[PDB]
Amino acid sequence: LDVVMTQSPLSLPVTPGEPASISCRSSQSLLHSNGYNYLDWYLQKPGQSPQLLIYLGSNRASGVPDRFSGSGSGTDFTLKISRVEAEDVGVYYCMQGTHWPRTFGQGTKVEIKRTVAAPSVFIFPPSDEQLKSGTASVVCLLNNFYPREAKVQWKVDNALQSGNSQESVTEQDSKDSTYSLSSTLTLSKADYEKHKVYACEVTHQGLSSPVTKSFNR
Amino acid sequence: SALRDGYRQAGVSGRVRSYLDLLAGLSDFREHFDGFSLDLVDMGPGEVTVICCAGTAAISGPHEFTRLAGALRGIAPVRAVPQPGYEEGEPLPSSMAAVAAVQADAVIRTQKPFVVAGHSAGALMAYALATELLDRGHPPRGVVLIDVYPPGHQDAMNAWLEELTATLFDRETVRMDDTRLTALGAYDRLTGQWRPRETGLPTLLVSAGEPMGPWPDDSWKPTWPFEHDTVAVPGDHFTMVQEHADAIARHIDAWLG
Amino acid sequence: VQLQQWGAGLLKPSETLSLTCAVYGGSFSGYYWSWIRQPPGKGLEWIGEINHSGSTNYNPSLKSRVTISVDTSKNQFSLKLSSVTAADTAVYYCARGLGYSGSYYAPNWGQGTLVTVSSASTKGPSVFPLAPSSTAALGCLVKDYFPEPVTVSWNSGALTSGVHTFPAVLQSSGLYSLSSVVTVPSSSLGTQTYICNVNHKPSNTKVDKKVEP
Ligand SMILES: [Cl-]
Repeated sequence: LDVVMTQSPLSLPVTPGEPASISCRSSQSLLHSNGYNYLDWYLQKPGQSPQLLIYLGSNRASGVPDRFSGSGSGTDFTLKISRVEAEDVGVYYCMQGTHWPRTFGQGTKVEIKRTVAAPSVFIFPPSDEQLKSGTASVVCLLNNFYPREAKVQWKVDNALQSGNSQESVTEQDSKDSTYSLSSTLTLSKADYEKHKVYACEVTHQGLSSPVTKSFNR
Repeated sequence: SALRDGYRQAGVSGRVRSYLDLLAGLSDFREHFDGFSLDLVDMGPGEVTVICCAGTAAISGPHEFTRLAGALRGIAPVRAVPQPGYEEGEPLPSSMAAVAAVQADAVIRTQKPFVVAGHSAGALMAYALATELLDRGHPPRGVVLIDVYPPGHQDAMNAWLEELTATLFDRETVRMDDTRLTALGAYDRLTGQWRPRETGLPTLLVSAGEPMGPWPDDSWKPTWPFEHDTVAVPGDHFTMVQEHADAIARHIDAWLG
Repeated sequence: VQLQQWGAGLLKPSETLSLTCAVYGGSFSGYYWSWIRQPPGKGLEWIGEINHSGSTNYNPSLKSRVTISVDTSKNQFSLKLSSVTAADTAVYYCARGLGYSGSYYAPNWGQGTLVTVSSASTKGPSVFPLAPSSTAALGCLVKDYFPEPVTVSWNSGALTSGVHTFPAVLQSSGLYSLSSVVTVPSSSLGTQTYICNVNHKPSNTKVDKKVEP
């Protein structure tokens, strides 16, 4: 029967320069006759493959800065970063090596609690080339903001839209800790040319009042 | 010293294989033999002598059998074959043939029946010595191979090089000086190239009961390609012959009658 | 010291997945070599591993359909997974010696190939400009491709500052869309060409689109 690795907390927001600790508890002991614990920690930074940070419970892989260190034995283990930096955003996994199959914890995501930054907003009409297709994509861009919570609302000739937009959010940047977001309003051409004013309204914590960008045609 | 420190660092950084290659490379700047001679060291009642071939690890030598000689008192006298080159001044052998020759010489010039014994890579040296002795007309009554991993059957040992290397520094009974460390490199290359020949000699495999590291199944155990009996003793790769030397002595007694 | 990974990214159900990893920089003979997978949005599942002699350890949940092979002659090892279904859609990574000792100098994992299982056939993307209006933002809209992934760069990689390439969205049509945006000085919109380079390996297509006012 396979080892089950439980990670806690599954989501961990830390103000930079504070410390942070991630715990993992196995369902069988990762301690071996010979004394070692076969527990690894991996960091998957945004857009990258997992990379080894801690091996054999407490040893640091090459190139791993000394703010990282692990501890534990047997059934529970913790990873600790002393002075959390922007570069440390990502998902941390533990994995056990004493048994086969190798098994992973669920992963815990570390978000850097930075200062509030309001989004810059930009709106883009569909291109004439796309209209030849029968479809209009209208795109609203929220750039470099914090925190992640943000509501984007489409208004076509002042009719609020719903169910015809999809958003996408970057991961937290690794240098300045912000997010960016796109919202896309997809219309048929016929419906696009049936109206005049296209607006997206953005409500964020860094905006004293909601911000509207809009265009005509 | 520098070599010893590099060996330590090789173990914690996962680079033992390439450090062993460096030690082998250095050892090619010592002098070698292929009229050199050596002498067994006596370690008691018994009809058949148990002759021990020193291991080839950097801490190896006649002293590593002290506890099994003691446990064999009343069962068999115990003599020990040193591996030439682990003591300062001694040349290194140009081949497995070169060391079996001078070792076979010393056994024949001082024996009266006997068996040949070895631990780990020592086991491979012991079987080469017995092969050479049977070829020369003075064959032992048998061979006892204690945790032998013949070439091609060492996947476990390679995956545990960090565990084993750190364990060798805990149990450093003679300090690993430069003469020892290069000899380790030179013998490690020789036994890697060597291949046992079938001999028909009665063979006892003494396997450890405990792995030195994680492993998914039983395939971590010692292996031997020719027919043999197998017995297990408590302990791991290291303790089986020291803290548990008495368990092995009893199996050797039973196997001798 | 380095791992390179390749293999087909789209396959119909019941077919056989086939991936290969090449190890560059020696040290092939001392370690077991692993395959791992990560379905979209989820965690990591260990598949199995092989050493140079061809000895093999498998994950019991996959042992019936999995085969890992090694070619020591090329320092390459391969993964095949048969009778494939939608639950096999994932990113697949290769790696060295997961969970063993000796890993201080472990190489980075392969960059991972996304494998999608579906009966829908490949479609290359349409690329439309997000024109700068009247610090300025401009971008490319990469519309209606299948499967993932497309990659985007700007000016052949010579422009990385300010670039945001969003995660693709799956639309109701079954096709994917994403956008890549960059903020640039509003004064440069005359004196600087901006071209977005879209690569869609699954359809063997690359598109370059010049974005201008
Ligand atoms: Cl280093």
